[PDB]
Amino acid sequence: MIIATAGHVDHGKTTLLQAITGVNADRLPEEKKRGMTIDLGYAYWPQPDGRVPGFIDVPGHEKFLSNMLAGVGGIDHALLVVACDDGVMAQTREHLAILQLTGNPMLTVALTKADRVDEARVDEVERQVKEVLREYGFAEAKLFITAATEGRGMDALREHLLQLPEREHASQHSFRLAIDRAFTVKGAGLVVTGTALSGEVKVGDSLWLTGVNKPMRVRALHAQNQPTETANAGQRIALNIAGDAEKEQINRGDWLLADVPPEPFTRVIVELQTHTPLTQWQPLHIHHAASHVTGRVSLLEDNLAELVFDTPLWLADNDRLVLRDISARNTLAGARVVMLNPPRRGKRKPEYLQWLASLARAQSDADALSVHLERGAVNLADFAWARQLNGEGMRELLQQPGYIQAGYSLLNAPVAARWQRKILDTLATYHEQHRDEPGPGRERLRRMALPMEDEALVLLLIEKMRESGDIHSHHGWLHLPDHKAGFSEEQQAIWQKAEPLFGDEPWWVRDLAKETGTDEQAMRLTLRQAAQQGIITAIVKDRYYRNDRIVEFANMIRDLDQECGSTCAADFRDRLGVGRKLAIQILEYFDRIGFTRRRGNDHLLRDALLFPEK
Amino acid sequence: ARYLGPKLKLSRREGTDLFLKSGVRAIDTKCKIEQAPGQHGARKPRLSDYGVQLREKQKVRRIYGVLERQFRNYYKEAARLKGNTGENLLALLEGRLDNVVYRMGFGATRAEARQLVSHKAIMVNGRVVNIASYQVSPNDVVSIREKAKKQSRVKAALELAEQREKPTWLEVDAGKMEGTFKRKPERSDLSADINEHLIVELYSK
RNA sequence: AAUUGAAGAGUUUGAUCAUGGCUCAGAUUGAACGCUGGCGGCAGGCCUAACACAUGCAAGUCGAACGGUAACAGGAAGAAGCUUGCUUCUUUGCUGACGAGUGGCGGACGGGUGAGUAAUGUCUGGGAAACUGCCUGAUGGAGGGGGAUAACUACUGGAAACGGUAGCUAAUACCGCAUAACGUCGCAAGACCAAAGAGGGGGACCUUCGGGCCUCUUGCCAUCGGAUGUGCCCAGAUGGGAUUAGCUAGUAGGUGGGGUAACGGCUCACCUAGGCGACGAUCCCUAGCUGGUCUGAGAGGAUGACCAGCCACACUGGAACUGAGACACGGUCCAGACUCCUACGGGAGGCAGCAGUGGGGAAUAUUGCACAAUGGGCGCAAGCCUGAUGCAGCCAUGCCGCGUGUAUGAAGAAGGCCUUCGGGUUGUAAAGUACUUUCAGCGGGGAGGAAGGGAGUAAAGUUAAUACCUUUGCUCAUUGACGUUACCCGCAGAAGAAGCACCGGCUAACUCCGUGCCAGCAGCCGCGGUAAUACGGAGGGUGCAAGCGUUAAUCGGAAUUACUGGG
RNA sequence: GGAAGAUCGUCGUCUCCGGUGAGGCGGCUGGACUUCAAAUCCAGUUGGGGCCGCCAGCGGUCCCGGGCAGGUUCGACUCCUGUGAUCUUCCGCCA
Ligand SMILES: Nc1nc2c(ncn2[C@@H]2O[C@H](COP(=O)(O)OP(=O)(O)NP(=O)(O)O)[C@@H](O)[C@H]2O)c(=O)[nH]1
Ligand SMILES: [Mg+2]
Repeated sequence: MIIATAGHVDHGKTTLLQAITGVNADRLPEEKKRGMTIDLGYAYWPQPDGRVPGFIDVPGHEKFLSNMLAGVGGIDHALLVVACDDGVMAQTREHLAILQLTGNPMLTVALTKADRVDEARVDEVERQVKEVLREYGFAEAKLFITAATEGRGMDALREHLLQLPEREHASQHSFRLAIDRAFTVKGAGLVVTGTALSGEVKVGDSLWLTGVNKPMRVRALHAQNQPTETANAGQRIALNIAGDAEKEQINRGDWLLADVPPEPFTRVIVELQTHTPLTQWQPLHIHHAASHVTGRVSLLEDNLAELVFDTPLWLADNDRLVLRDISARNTLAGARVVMLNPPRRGKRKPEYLQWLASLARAQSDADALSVHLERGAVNLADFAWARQLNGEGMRELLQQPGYIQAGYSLLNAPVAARWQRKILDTLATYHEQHRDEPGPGRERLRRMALPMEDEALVLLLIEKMRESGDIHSHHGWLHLPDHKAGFSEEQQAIWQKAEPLFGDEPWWVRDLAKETGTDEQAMRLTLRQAAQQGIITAIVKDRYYRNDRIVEFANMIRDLDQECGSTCAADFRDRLGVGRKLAIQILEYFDRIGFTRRRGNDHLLRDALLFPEK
Repeated sequence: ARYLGPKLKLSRREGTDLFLKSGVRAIDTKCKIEQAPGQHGARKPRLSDYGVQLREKQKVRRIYGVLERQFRNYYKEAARLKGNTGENLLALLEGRLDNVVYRMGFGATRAEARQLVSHKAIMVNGRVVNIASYQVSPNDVVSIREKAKKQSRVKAALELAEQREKPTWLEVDAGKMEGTFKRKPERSDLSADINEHLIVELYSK
């Protein structure tokens, strides 16, 4: 129940705070010194009842209003002061429009200066307030007429403070904290105080400070002048933290948050809500909770917009914010973050309807989640950062049927199979380049399909194809079951006329490679694939023999152990007279096959199947 | 800690059969070992004295697969030892438990020996241990844990060990793949091809 | 067995060899910056401002010293509600216990800093003219009295701080008396000096019925020792500067007095005029010293963080007393400055202790836990206290260990790079096949640190006593902050894990593209002027590896201050 | 954060400028340009984005541009009232 008071200067805001408490908001020395709200002052009223209400006095200055925009973050209920003396004012209407754009859940009207002026003036200010409340659509409000000098309003207000529901938020979110006021008490640590927009933190927690980009242990925390071991979001949180970082490095608008941020983004898609129509590509002040910014807006078809900061800044999805004119004064429109890094070329016709599908069709993070998985890989860290997912929230994607989950992005099974089918047709085209092959190798395929796409997602998708049984593989080559190795003609047109000739007698490659005119490396395809047929062998790459010579060379080699009792080379020469060169080459041939072993003078033959069984 | 990289390229930078990996083959050589250690390995640099001695020290440190710092530690302690520095150095360098696991024959590679010792499979003097860098004690038995038994690879490497000839200074009964180290080998009983003194003067700067 | 141990290069010129510096390859660090980062063990973690410090903690403890009951709980008489033996409340130190007060001891140890200090120090090796509480050995004493007072009570001051007036009381508090030599003085003879009791049990035996009595325990006094520690002295050793050569008057001795626990110009009076020194006095500058640490082959050189000892210091300048022990880090008093409160009269405080903040800076930790263990103060003891310590948290800061997978695998793919376009190359690399699950995760099992001590026990000793007390065994239970410990057994899948520098030569490792003495590289000699093996990028290779690289400082190379070891 | 200020052409700097912006200088590019540096003159220094079609963070096309706007005025780089950012200085920096 933080409850901020708001309104124009000298409506008695601080006076109201003394009325309820007799204690004050003003903490900065200059305001003490000058008797004013130079800057946002905070006050808290700890109680035996155990609530501490949070009072926030804010400047009515338009010039200081950008600071008020820093202070309207995290309000649970709002009390807009209106003085019976001065009455309703256009600035009051401005503060109401600003809180309406912030989507502040509820508000209370409190008339002040009642005794100071005659009752007819009281009724006038009453009527003017009753007119003004109807404009922004908030309905219930408890108007209180009182003089603080009289105390008339105390009882009805005190009940009213307790009446307000607290705005609970879901436990499963990464913790996030907006730095506001740095000051270091001499006792232990920095203590940095800020509104916690989401998630939960406790005194033992380590938190990731951005910019310095380092974890920092929490030394202590005080929830709201109510010291405790833990701090929940939705309240200002004094948060004392260990760390090497010091206040001189710290600046307002630095972020404290649970997880290492995605890098700051100038571009952002944002929801437009407007009291009056705006215009494309113009400078304005962006105001988010505890954030004062300047940047230029751009229009994206109709009430869809992209903000372009010239100063990149971290932000996250579904953070409500108000957009004001760059010169200050006029407040013109609200905004909400919807997409944080829209792709370039976003304006082409088919796509905008689909972006509308990503956002208008889906309110829930899960529905937007499914749309993004349908679009392509969802790096869970980024999308999760936009939704501030906790691990229990991370489980929702596992709950989703049909999604192919690699180490990050899911992919829909039917849609996965669709993308597979496209890659398969390309793979069929490679199968057309050589239908004799069972198929393309895997690494060439990964490069051939979608090189930009994630290795975890792609390899897992190939595993899904293996589970389908669509990809059977042998010798490490992955192929479709259907291929019959019909024989591609690019091989065959030389192989047909060459085959009986090379068949019927061995011939060296070059000896009639010139007669065919073929290049040597060009034959280091056709001939090795003929070796894949198992017909023509190669002792050496340049010369190729038919199997039928090699089999005879084997049977004459077989005689060494039987005729000699030794595997001496000499019988190849002692029988048919075959030369030492080609014979030693046959020896390297079986050695590379692993068909025979070398030891000392002679070959061991511990495993070959060719040797006659007896 | 382990080198984690292709093996026979480091082996073929020198063109020798470094036995870093063998498996079904004793050596490949069919990978064009002596010709292309690198992009300019087709031409052979003549390599100055510091480069040849350093290159040999690199080669041997690679065949035993040790990192440079504790390698130099082996050097400095070996110099602290009495007697010939190169000799006792090489002997204690063979004292590494993984090398002993390879020479005992159960192990496809000395790196694989680091694997199997890391997996608790070894059992020395009735106690499990993991440091392959450890130097086996004289006349000390070493055994493999009975749960380590069943892997087919170990014995299949023993059939390779038989072909290797195996060192005589260590006595592996091999009837229970539990061998005993005996004593640190003398320079006379082994190698006579590698030349260890290169390393010691290479550190003598 | 106590060692085993020493390498050069580049650069002067047209070229040579010398002389000679300058530069590099090595090692090391209380390092830093940047890049990078998976885990574990062991270490270390303000060298800057002896600069300024909030808040909390670090020094208390004994009723077995005394008077008491402030608080808590029993018990006691009584209240006597009612739930008629459940509860009601007054009084009750009478018991367990204890606030505060008096008294005993601690607080002079423990820890931090190295400012000062060039000698009042520290080290080595000696010496006489000393003291030493509590521990311990021998030795004897220990009897008999008085007068006070804090606390407390009433009065009263001052904003607070802190008192003040009056009155009451005990003590192992104080002060007397007696007492005494192996004590001190005295050549001697003689003279003179000390005090405390308390606690535990207990038969007989005295009981003003408080107590007395026996016995035991422990305390007190006295004297000589022992150990220990401390003081004092001796000679040498322990930085630089001679563009510092003259220096000193209570300073050099003498007598007497004074003074110290003790020698002594330590001090005073008086006499003498000496006294120091080129073997460097005085003066100036700098500095904590040593064991030791790095480096070196060695000799040397530099250094003296952490560990250990000694000295010196505690915001600054000072001073003195109490005390066995101080001119006293959390004692006192004076002065000053710096901060804080005040009713403005007056007051208060000192992290160079453990944490912590700020500042400085290139820059270095938890306002964490426990006395569980060791150690210490008090206590008979139990226990109390301990930021010593035991630990943990944080950091790749350093050392050490491991992993980021294994084996096989040629259809040696594609891509990249290159090419003579011949083909190489990346590469068994990949894929596949067959394995593996270290550690982490998850789940179990599960040490030693824990010795003692409590209660009781039997027995012994002691004793008038089978008691008490003492000792030895035994039974019971019990003592863990660390600790979800160490360590071990399961689960599942390579699942969670490789970077950084360099590639002209010195110096290991090269091609293309881009650029064109530009932009830029650079420890040194050097490169770049349109085809750069030196710039920038790619590919490839080399070197280190959970680390990698430039800078910071010392030694080494430097035999280039040359005793070893130069002209 | 507050109290004040200056700054943010069109390659840079300047005098500025109420006349359709003008000029000077400097740095570099190209002509003059020397065995090189140097000189003094000339021409120029494409800015920013919007929108569109490619993968081409590029082209094509359009529009605006002296920080961003407005008020003024016949005419604003100019003058004037503000206002944003960076920059400069003092004060403030309380679980
Ligand atoms: N007599 C009387 N005076 C009142 C009453 N309520 C308010 N006031 C007057 O209101 C004046 C204070 O106004 P103030 O609190 O400054 O208004 P603010 O809106 O808080 N100013 P800021 O914008 O700076 O925060 C007081 O001086 C007081 O005299 C009332 O009930 N009676
Ligand atoms: Mg106010």
